[PDB]
Amino acid sequence: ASKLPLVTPHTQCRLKLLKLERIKDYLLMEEEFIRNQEQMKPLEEKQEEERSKVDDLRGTPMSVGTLEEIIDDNHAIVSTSVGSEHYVSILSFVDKDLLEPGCSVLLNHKVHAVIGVLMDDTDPLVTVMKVEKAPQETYADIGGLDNQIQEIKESVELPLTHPEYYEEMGIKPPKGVILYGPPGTGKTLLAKAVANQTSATFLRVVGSELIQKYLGDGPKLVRELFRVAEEHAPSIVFIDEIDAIGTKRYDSNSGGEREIQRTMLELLNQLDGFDSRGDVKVIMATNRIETLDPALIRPGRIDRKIEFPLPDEKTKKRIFQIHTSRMTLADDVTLDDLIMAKDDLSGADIKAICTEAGLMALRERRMKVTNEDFKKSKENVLYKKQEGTPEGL
Amino acid sequence: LDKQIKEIKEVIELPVKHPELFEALGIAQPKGVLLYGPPGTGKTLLARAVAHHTDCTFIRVSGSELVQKFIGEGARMVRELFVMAREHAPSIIFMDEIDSI
Amino acid sequence: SRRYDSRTTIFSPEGRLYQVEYAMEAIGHAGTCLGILANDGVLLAAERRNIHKLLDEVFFSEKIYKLNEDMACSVAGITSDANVLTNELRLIAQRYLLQYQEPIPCEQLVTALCDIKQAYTQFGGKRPFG
Amino acid sequence: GADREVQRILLELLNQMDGFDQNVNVKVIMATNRADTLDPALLRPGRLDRKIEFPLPDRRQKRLIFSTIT
Amino acid sequence: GDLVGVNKDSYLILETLPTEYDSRVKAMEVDERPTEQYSDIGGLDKQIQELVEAIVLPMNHKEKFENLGIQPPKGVLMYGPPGTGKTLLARACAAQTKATFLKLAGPQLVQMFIGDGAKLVRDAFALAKEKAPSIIFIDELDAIGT
Amino acid sequence: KTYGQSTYSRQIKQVEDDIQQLLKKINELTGIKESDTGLAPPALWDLAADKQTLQSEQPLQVARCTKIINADSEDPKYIINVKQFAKFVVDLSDQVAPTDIEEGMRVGVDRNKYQIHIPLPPKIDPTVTMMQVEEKPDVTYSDVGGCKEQIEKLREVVETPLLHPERFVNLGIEPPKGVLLFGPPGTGKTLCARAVANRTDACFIRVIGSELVQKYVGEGARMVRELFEMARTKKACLIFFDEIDAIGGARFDDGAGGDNEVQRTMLELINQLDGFDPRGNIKVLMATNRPDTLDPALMRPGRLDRKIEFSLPDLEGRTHIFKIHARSMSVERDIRFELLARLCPNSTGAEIRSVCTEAGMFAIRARRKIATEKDFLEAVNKVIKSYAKF
Ligand SMILES: Nc1ncnc2c1ncn2[C@@H]1O[C@H](COP(=O)(O)OP(=O)(O)OP(=O)(O)O)[C@@H](O)[C@H]1O
Ligand SMILES: Nc1ncnc2c1ncn2[C@@H]1O[C@H](COP(=O)(O)OP(=O)(O)OP(=O)(O)O)[C@@H](O)[C@H]1O
Ligand SMILES: Nc1ncnc2c1ncn2[C@@H]1O[C@H](COP(=O)(O)OP(=O)(O)OP(=O)(O)O)[C@@H](O)[C@H]1O
Ligand SMILES: [Mg+2]
Ligand SMILES: [Mg+2]
Ligand SMILES: [Mg+2]
Repeated sequence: ASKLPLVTPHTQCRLKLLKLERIKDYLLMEEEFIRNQEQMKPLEEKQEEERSKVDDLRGTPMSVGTLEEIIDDNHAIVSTSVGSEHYVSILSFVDKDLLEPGCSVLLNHKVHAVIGVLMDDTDPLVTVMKVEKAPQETYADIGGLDNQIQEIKESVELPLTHPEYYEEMGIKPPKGVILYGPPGTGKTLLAKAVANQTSATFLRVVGSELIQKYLGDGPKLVRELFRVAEEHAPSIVFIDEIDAIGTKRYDSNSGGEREIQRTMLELLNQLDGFDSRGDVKVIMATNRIETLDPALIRPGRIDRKIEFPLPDEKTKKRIFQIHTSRMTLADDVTLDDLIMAKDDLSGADIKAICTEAGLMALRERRMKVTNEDFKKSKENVLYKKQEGTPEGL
Repeated sequence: LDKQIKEIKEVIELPVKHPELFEALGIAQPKGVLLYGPPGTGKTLLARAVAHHTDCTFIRVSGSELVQKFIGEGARMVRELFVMAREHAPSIIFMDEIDSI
Repeated sequence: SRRYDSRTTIFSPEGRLYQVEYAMEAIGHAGTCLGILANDGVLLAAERRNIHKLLDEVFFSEKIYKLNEDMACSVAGITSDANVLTNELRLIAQRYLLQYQEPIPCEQLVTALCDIKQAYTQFGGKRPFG
Repeated sequence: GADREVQRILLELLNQMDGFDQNVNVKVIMATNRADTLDPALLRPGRLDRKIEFPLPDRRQKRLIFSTIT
Repeated sequence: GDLVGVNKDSYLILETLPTEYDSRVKAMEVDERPTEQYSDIGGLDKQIQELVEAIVLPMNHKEKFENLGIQPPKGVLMYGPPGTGKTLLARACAAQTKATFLKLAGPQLVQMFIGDGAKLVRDAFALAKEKAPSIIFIDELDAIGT
Repeated sequence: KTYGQSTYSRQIKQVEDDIQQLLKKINELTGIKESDTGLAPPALWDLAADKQTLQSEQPLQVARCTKIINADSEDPKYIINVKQFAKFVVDLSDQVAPTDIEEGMRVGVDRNKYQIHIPLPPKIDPTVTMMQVEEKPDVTYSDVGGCKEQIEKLREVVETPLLHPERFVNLGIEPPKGVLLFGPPGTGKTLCARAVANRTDACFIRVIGSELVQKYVGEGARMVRELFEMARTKKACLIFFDEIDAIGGARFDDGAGGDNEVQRTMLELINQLDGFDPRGNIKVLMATNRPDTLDPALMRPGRLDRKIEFSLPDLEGRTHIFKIHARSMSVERDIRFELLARLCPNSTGAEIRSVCTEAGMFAIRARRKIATEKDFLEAVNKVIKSYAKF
């Protein structure tokens, strides 16, 4: 509460013990003094009737205006509801830390002096963008990533959890992370897991949502997305499917390509530009990283680049177990037979296999899923391959 | 419309008529279904038939109706729709032209 | 002119021949042709795609072509392109008969035609036989 | 804001047209050259229900129009 | 359409007021009178001759045109690759002529609302008409003349 | 418990907990309950309970914002336009001198006789007033390694003419008033911009190109005009257009309209930079990655006189960058930064900073408190080599 800034070594040290012991001693003195003085005289009546004078000063029918500009000398230009603007005086009982252009102020009825400020709604974009606890699951579900989980933790979680490690070495944490891999490997899953396991305001936006239909709205959306990310203390901004907005940036293009490029430039500036970015961490996922902009994924912009490979032999078993955990199975399931094939199977493919097997068991009315059911579901899932056989091979 | 009748049976009738296969398999019950196709192809008739055969109320709403004048009228209508559907224990909500909203 | 050239014989970034890929996708819609090998014969069964009350019946078949005294073929794709290839097949088989005075083995005839198709996909700037 | 006010006008028109008790002889006629651009709510039953077309005259209509004008 | 000051309560006309023009149109006028002589422009002699004889000469020696019975040229357009000395010649003309000068820019006339741009154009021409002989310079004409 | 962070860790934790508890007790005892009406703490209802709010509401009347339109005759007679209220022909108050009021400025007027009482600052877009820097970055030219000639040119464009004006007037030189910075990503363009902002003793206005793109027609031009008017207000003021390629695309109007609004914004920017009216004491930076896309009118001298090229550093510059970025790090006594600079082929200061951070994090991973030359080598292998495909 506006307490002294220790600014001692800032690492556990005897100097930091001494500065802290001193604060405790002074606080003990103040507490004893206030307690004894309250016992001697309550002063509750004195504290009251000052509020009565304040209420007298601010009449009964307080009007709601809109602060427009502070002349910085306890004066302001405030706009009434009709639209008129008045040059009034900011009285002394109004908490001036709340005043900012556009705030909803309370104005005196006769003299229009600023006599208070009203709280404002809490959804610029926060309710739309924030994900709350990720409905999917905690870190338990993710299977076989391990090293990628460790990298993500070292990027986003560790700075908030143990910052002393960074402050000791004097290095600032890595700026951002980009998750790249073939479609269906777990980028969004890991992002959601860290979102639900973290203590910071987590925001998610899909790149297709930044392709607005009106000029300048994509840039405005990115500007406001990063605007309500410093307003919410520590935050993590996860721009899923960046490939939609970021691209090689070929100059010779016409149409909405120019607007997409301008949106990308605004995002670039937000990631690293003239101003300091405060305390905000950026995660990005992209099935296709080779088509991105070198300026967009340059080191100072995105430090860490995590690769998500297709599950090979045992990660596959782990996902199968995880997705069949809450599902009764007959004692004839050859999950090893299912996974043994080198079919480039993805985790999303495994999830679809499990869901379809359960669905067809339900269709047949059975009470347990069978190995033949799993095999037929897998065959149906792998039926969605397409392409040409001889071509390319 | 027999193909759609069979599909909607499996999708909706099963959870309501037999809510024990899902419990003993562990697969969660669908919260609803989506119907789509050219205009006037039997969607509302099929919804009514399913509601009658599962013996539940058939509250109906349209996206165009939800698009109203008073600020917050749509939100109030949606909240009242769901609260009244909860009141009528067995219920089926049939938001008709959801594409508008 | 470079501007109007389609570049029908180049490689895609992922090492793919798009014109060949599209041509195969064109065959995916044509009439179905079926072939079964038995112990004492072979057969071809083809979906007669054209069906109209006004079409007349001419020739001995619509999609089954005779190439030799001991060969035949069916086609699926662009009908005009098929006529070009069937004629080439007949020429190749007779040229072999002229050279060796023995009917061309079936595998050799297929290879000779497939060599013509491969050339179209490598050089020439022309569209492949769909 | 302009478009919002226009939409308010349209919504009020729809509300008024639906708010009829079928016991008052108050009928509404509306002429539009572009019937495709109209909001379907207007064509919804209870609202405008009779769609009368006024096509370019055929031979017989041309003959009758020529006679009545000359 | 006039502008008159009236009593607050009696609503009786008490004074006729000067015409009203938009703040933008009023800013369009030149008060500092730039200082660039024709000698500071090198390489353009035919073009300067044309511009002066089309703009300055009619204002001063109108007798020549009246005697010859020919109307003075109406409008001068300057075009060429960038950096060829167009705004410079405009500044020189403004410096050497003592009539009213209304500097203007193409994008200055494009406005958010519908009709505001035409309002600005007509107000600018009205101000030029009111203030004696005058010159209107519309730079970056391609902004609105496409 | 934990593995042991420090012999004093438990004492620090206990003292912090006691401080928090004592703060809670003091707050409870003194009251200070939050108010939904925006009331300051009772200890700062100061002069507000009375004794200055009373003496501020009694003598200080309420003035109303208006905009002067015309001044009639030598004798004071002013036409004002009270917003959304009315228009009046009004006189001055005895406190305000006639010279203070000019045409077009905002003036407060009393509610009884509507006479002017105080001039007010011009109305400015919030979105253009937030471009002003206010608080300047802490970077300095010493933190930019590998750019000597570039920084010299940039200074003599933006810094020296402001710092020592007489040096150029004496020799009759009109120094260049604009500079363009271009080069590969991560070379230091924005870093040099931050250094200029820090060193300058004048207005620094930061403008990002994407901001000037607006939904409604004729908005980017209005923002540019307001920005340049605000700049002219100041005695001398630097404007920095980062990512100017967003709105500086080459004019290519043909057939169906394409980016016509952005082209109009660009044309307004060009007109302000060089046009009929004389540009004030405004020096202009511009940083971009693709200078090719810029239009000839904008790249013409008189708008962008100097064109500084930023390139990948040499071995010496790389050594200097390594030293700069390892300055505030916990490193061993003797690390061959020359060896590291050689071991990293052509690479940017961003890459070098990433290498330093990754070395620090390898140390933190191995649970060490001192980054080693081995850590730096591993960082080079991870950044320069493994990510070489990017
Ligand atoms: N290793 C894994 N463990 C558990 N589930 C997985 C795993 N890999 C994929 N999945 C499943 O894949 C489903 C698809 O979402 P996921 O987050 O995996 O996609 P993604 O890798 O981000 O794909 P895309 O690149 O298309 O966005 C998730 O619901 C999750 O159930
Ligand atoms: N022929 C010339 N003689 C002397 N100075 C010239 C000449 N042409 C251009 N300049 C110089 O060019 C500088 C800027 O030119 P200016 O902006 O007036 O040209 P412009 O043709 O109007 O440009 P643009 O097409 O870019 O709008 C001025 O300082 C002027 O001195
Ligand atoms: N010469 C240098 N000396 C020190 N640090 C440098 C140097 N060049 C680049 N950097 C580092 O690069 C980081 C990236 O910012 P920088 O100004 O270099 O980007 P930029 O070239 O403007 O990028 P963009 O092309 O994306 O706009 C800076 O924070 C700085 O740490
Ligand atoms: Mg994803
Ligand atoms: Mg010019
Ligand atoms: Mg930059």
